Amino acid sequence: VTVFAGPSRYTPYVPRPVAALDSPNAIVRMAKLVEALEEWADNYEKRYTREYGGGTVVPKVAIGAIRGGVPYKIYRFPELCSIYMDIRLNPDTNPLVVQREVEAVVSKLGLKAEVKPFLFRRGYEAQGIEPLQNALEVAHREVVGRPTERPGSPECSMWRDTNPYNELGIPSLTYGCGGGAGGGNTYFLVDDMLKAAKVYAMTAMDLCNRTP
Amino acid sequence: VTVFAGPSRYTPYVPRPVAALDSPNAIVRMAKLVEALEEWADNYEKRYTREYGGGTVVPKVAIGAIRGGVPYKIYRFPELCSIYMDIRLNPDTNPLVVQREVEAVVSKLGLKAEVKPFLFRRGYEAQGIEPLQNALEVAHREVVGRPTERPGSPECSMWRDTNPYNELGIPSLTYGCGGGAGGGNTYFLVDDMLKAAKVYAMTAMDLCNRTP
Amino acid sequence: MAGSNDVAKVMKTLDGMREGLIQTAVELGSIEAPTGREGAAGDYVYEWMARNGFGPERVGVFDDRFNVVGRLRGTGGGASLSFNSHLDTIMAREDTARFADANDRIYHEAWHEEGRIYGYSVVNCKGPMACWLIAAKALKEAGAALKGDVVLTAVCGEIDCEPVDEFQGHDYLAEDIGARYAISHGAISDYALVAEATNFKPAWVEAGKVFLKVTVFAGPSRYTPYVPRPVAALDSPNAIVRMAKLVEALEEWADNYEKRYTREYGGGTVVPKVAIGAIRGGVPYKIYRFPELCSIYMDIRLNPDTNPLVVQREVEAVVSKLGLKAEVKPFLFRRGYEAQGIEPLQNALEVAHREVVGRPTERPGSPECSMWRDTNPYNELGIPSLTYGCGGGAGGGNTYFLVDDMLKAAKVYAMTAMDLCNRTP
Ligand SMILES: O=C(O)c1cc([N+](=O)[O-])ccc1O
Ligand SMILES: O=C(O)c1cc([N+](=O)[O-])ccc1O
Ligand SMILES: O=C(O)c1cc([N+](=O)[O-])ccc1O
Ligand SMILES: [Mn+2]
Repeated sequence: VTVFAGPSRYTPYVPRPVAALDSPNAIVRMAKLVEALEEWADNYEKRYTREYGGGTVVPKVAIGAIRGGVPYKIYRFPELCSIYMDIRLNPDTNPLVVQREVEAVVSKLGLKAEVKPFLFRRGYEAQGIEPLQNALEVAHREVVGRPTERPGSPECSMWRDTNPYNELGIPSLTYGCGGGAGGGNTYFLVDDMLKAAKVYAMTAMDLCNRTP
Repeated sequence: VTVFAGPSRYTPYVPRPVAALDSPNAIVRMAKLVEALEEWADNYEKRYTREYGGGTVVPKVAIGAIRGGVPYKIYRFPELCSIYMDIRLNPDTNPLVVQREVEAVVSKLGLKAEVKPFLFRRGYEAQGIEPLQNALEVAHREVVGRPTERPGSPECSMWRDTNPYNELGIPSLTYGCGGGAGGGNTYFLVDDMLKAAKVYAMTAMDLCNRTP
Repeated sequence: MAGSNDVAKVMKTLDGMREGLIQTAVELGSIEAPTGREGAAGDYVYEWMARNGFGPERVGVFDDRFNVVGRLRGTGGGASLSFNSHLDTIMAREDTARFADANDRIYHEAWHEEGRIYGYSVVNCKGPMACWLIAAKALKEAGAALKGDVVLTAVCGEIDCEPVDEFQGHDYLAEDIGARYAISHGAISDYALVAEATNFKPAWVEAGKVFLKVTVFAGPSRYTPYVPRPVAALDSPNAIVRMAKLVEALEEWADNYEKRYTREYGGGTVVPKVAIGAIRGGVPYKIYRFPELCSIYMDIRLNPDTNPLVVQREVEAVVSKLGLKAEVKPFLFRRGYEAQGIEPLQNALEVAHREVVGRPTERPGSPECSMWRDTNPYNELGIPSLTYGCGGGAGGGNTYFLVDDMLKAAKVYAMTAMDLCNRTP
C-alpha cells in the first residue's frame, strides 16, 4: 500500500500547522492509515473465520514492513510511503475481494493510494483424506493413547506445504509434536519426538499396504 | 528514533485486538509516536523562532524517513521501527536540549525508545559583516534600484555554506537571484541572473579595494 | 556533587584493577598504529569496549580509519561527560625522512619494566586512553550512581598530518576525519575531558595553526656547464640558493613571532611557535639543471585571536624585504580556542585532583597550551573542554609514565565523572 502526498519541500519550507490527512509528508498520512487498517484487521479475522472438517480457519492480518524514503537523505520528506501487508485467506476467499476492502479503507480517509498485490497463493482443504486420516488415527491412539483432537486454529490458518500437495491432488495433512514456532515454542521434549517417529512409522505400515 | 515492541509473532498468531500503544508491532506503535512528534514540531518552530541582525530564524522539523523491518520478509511484524528526524536549530540552541524534548514526548506516551543523534552542525550569525554588507548594499542599489530588504525566513533558517566560513572567522553572507529551490522555484529569469553577476562584480570592485 | 561514601568504593575497585590497567596500556601501545594506519588500534578498542559492555560504534570516513564511540549510560537528568584520547601514534617505521633512526624501539613498541611503562605510543596516547577506559570500567562495575552519560570517545587522526600537493586522500588525512567528525556524527555531550599528557595541570586554551607553502622563483634553467658564476645569492638562477637565504630570514622572523604573539589566557599562556618542517626542489633523479623554483613548508601556530591572513602577510613581507619573488600559499588552517563556560568541569576536576594528588592544580606549561589537541573540536562545537593527564608530553619528548601516576589519573577521571555527571544541565 503506497500512499501519495507532496509536494516535496526542503525542511525549512515545510508548511505547519496542517491536518494529518492533509500533510505533504506521506509518512504522516500513512501513520493515520495504519490505525484505520489495524481496526479493519481486527474485524477481518472474525468476519472471515470459517470452520472446515480439517480445522477452523482464523485468517489474520499483519503489517510486516514499512518504508519511505531513504535514511541517508532526510532533508526532504517523502512524497510517497509504502506499507506491506500479510493477509491470510481462508480457502474460499478471492484475493480481489480483500484488495477492494483495503481500497475502501483508504477511500474512507480521502487518501490517494496504490493498493498492489505482489503475492497470491491459495489455501486448500484436503479431499479424500480418510485413508491417511485413519491410518494416522490408528497409530496416534496406540502411541499417544486417546483419540486425536481438533487442531488449534493458528496451525490451520497458516502456510504449510500441505497446500501444494493438496493443490496437485495428493491428499495431505500436517502432524507433529510440540507447539508451533510461530507461537513461539522454542523446544521439543525428546520423549515426544520419539512418539512422533513411532506414529510416522506406524502410519506408513498401514497406508503403504493398501492397494490404490 | 527507534521504538521497541514485540514479541515477534508469525502472522497467524498475532494477538487482536490490542491498544495501539501496547501493540507488539512496533510499526503500529510508531504511528502513534508520529502523531505526537508532529504536534511537538508545530510548536517547536514557534518556541524557538528568534530574530537576529542577519535575518529571522524559523527552525522547522520534518520526519524524513521511516523503516522497519524488511519488505521481502513480512510474515512476522518487526519488534522495532526507526524514524529519522531533521530538526533545525537556531544558533543558540544546544542539541542536547532538543534531544531531551523528543525523549520527553516519547516518555509521555509510555513508550520505550532510543533517541540517538547522528548529526550535529552549528548555525551562525556573521560577526564583522559590515564591510561586505556595505559593498553589497551599494552595488545592489545601483543594479536593482531600490534598497535591500530583510530576507525571507526560510532562506535564513537552513544550511548554506555561510556557516563554515563564519565558523572559521570569515564574515559571510548569502545573496542571489530567484526563489529558493526548497520553495520550490524551478527557473531563473536571465535578466535576473545578469543583474546578479553585475552585483557580484561591483561588490568585488568595492571591497577588494578596501584595506583590511 | 561527588558522593560521600560512594567514592571510597570506586577508589577501592580502581586499586584492584592496577595490573589490568597496565596490560591494557601495554597491549594497546604494542599495536602498530601510526597516523594513516590506526585501523588495528581501533579494532582493539572496539572489542575492549564491547567486552566491557559499553556498546561501541565505529564512526568514521573510511572502514580502516575510524573513531570508536561507546557510552556508560546514566539513570537520567545529569550532565554528559566525554573522555577523549586518540588512536594514532607519531612515528611510522616508514619515516626515514624525518628521523635519524626511524626504527628505534621507543618509537613503536611498549613494555612494562620497573613499574614504568615505556614507549612514545604510551605517552601519546594509549597511556591516558587506558586510564579512562579503566576508570569507566571501575565506575560501571562499582555500580556508581550517575545521572548523566559518560561518553567514551577514541579518535583517529589527531596528529597534525595534513595532505598537500600530490599527497591527497585516505593515506594523508588526519584531523578532518577524527574527533570533529565523531562529534559531528553523534559523539556529543555537555562537557569533554581530553586525556593527553599534561602533568596534572589542566589546560583549556589551545593553539590554532596555519600551514604555508612558500615557493621561491628564479631561473632561467641552465645546464650545469653553463651556470653563471659568481652571483650574489639573492640573484642566483638557482632557486635553491635563493631559498637558503630566505630560510635564515624566516628563522629570524620566527624568533620574534613567538614573542610578539605570546598571549595569556585563563586557560593557559600561549606561546605560538614556528618551524620549517619540509623543503624540496626539484627532483633527485634529474639534477643536471638546477631548479627554477623551490618550495618550503612551514608550521605556524596561531593563538586563538590571530587571523591566518595576518600571518600570511607578514611572511609575504619578509620575502618582499629580500627582493625575492615568491608565492606564499596556505594549505592548512585550523582555529584554536579557549573554553567558554568551563567552570563546572574545572571545578569537578579541581576537587578530584586535590583528593588524589594532594595539592592545588598549577597553571599548565606553555607548550601544552600552545599546540593542537582535541579540545579544539569540542570547544569549536560548544562543548567546554580541557586537557589533563599524567606525565610529560611526547613533544618534550618524554618516553614513559609511572604506573603510580597512571593509577592516579584514572582515579581523578572517575571522581570528576561522579561529580559532574550528577549536576543538572
Ligand atoms: O510451522 C510453523 O510454525 C512455521 C512458523 C513460521 N514462522 O513462525 O514464521 C514459518 C513457517 C512455519 O512453518
Ligand atoms: O539553497 C537552497 O535553496 C537549497 C535547497 C536545498 N533543498 O531544497 O534540498 C538544498 C540545499 C540548498 O542550498
Ligand atoms: O599530544 C601530544 O603530546 C602530541 C604530540 C605530538 N608530537 O609530539 O608530534 C603530536 C600530536 C600530539 O597530540
Ligand atoms: Mn597527542
